[PDB]
Amino acid sequence: SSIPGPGYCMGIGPLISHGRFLWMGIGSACNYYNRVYGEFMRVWISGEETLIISKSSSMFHIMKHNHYSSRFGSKLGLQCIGMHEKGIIFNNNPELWKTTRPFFMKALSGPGLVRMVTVCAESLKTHLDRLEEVTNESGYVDVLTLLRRVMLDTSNTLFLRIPLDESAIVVKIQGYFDAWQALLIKPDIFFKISWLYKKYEKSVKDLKDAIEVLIAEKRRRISTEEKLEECMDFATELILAEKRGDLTRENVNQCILEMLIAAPDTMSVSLFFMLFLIAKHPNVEEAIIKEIQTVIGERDIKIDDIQKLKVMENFIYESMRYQPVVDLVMRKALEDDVIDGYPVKKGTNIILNIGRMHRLEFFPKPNEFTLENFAKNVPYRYFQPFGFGPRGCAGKYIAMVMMKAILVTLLRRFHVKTLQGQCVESIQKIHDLSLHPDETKNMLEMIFTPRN
Ligand code: HEM
Ligand SMILES: C[C@]12CCC(=O)C=C1CC[C@@H]1[C@@H]2CC[C@]2(C)C(=O)CC[C@@H]12
Repeated sequence: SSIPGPGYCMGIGPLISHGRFLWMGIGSACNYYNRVYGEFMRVWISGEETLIISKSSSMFHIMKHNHYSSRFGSKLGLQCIGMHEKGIIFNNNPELWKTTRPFFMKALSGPGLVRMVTVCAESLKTHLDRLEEVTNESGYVDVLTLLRRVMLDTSNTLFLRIPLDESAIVVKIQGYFDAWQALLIKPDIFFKISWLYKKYEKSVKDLKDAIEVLIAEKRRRISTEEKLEECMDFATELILAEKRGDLTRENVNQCILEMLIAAPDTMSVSLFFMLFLIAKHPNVEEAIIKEIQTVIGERDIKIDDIQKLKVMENFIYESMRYQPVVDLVMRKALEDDVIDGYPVKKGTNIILNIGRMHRLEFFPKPNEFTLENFAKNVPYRYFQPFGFGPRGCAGKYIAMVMMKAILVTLLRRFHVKTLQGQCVESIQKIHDLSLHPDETKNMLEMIFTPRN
């Protein structure tokens, strides 16, 4: 059927689109091009032809099949952040990825998913008893920081459990995410002029070194153990795999790093948007509070509760649909294939614009926030907040458990208020690697007034 998109200008076509991605940010540029040209179109990042697609049918084909189980990005950028053929997130070596993923899949389901519900609640409780760490003179809570701090504490106590400087690591993680987002699609030219990136190089060293201290301690505790099998975790599994010849030390270290940053990166921003939505939708917030009374009372949250929290589940789904954070997914074609009548050569980059997809396709009221969008069972071939298939979000199930547990134990205790007019729509956003608040602006704080 041939491929819609801007003209190749004897080598200038590519330069404009790349430059546009650099100026605009990956997210907004994807939205720009899907709006101007079709919902399935072609662009260039560096040399490579890269398709940006919002069509749900294309989405489904791509995530369903093994020959798309890869992402893309600057080799120089990925090596720089330590994700070139090393973690899982942007590990683009198919075999190395294939054998690393199982470790993440195991730690993020089964017994660990069950522990996580209570670990989360206890972590948030402990931090809500310490609001003095995060509250203003005028009573303003820095929710973003609060959330990141518990999200890290959660991840640590589950996957690594080694005592750490919470506040410091949180800042370093933000530093890391920046470098990652900055360098991911910079052209090779950029990496020549060195005073243009050593800024980021230092953020990566900051976190990596901080995590080595932690892994080093974890190695010692493991080497002298009252028999291991009585307390396995994600970090130990990796280290034992490395003592068999299955894993590389560097690779082990990147995995632990990726496991620690994941929730602080995505969950906190997600829950923040969720909290602002609750503040602005009193009717929805009452439904949730009533559901909590009916299902939980004043008991501690337990695993058997989470299925029963139907209203909240819908809230989480709608929040994510309406105000996403991870609104785009990056892939690469590993074999040739024809998809929706379009020829897709192997080596072709893909960006699935799931945020735009969720506004064009299935839902009754796409462009407004309502639980009405989830009054009837949503097919999942029209709603992919996490992705599905051989490379879908590794933490897709545990994420819903964590989001429920923290939302429950927060709202259970506090009413949340927004400052001035502020709502998710009025928040100034950066739309690049993910969709998140521009933190150089202000009025991002909240007021946590008690209940009863
Ligand atoms: C609301 C929070 C989250 C959202 C919206 C989210 C969404 C996503 C999406 C859309 C992907 C891409 C899937 C694909 O390529 O088809 C992804 C990948 C991934 N996510 Fe999540 N995720 C969340 C939370 C988490 C958590 C809590 C963890 C673990 C602690 C996690 C770990 C990962 C990993 C390791 C990958 C890379 C998978 C791979 O390439 O093999 N995510 N996430
Ligand atoms: C969910 C995620 C991993 C855990 C983490 O630490 C932070 C993020 C945000 C960026 C996500 C990424 C997963 C892969 C994604 C979906 C892409 O293919 C483009 C954007 C990117």
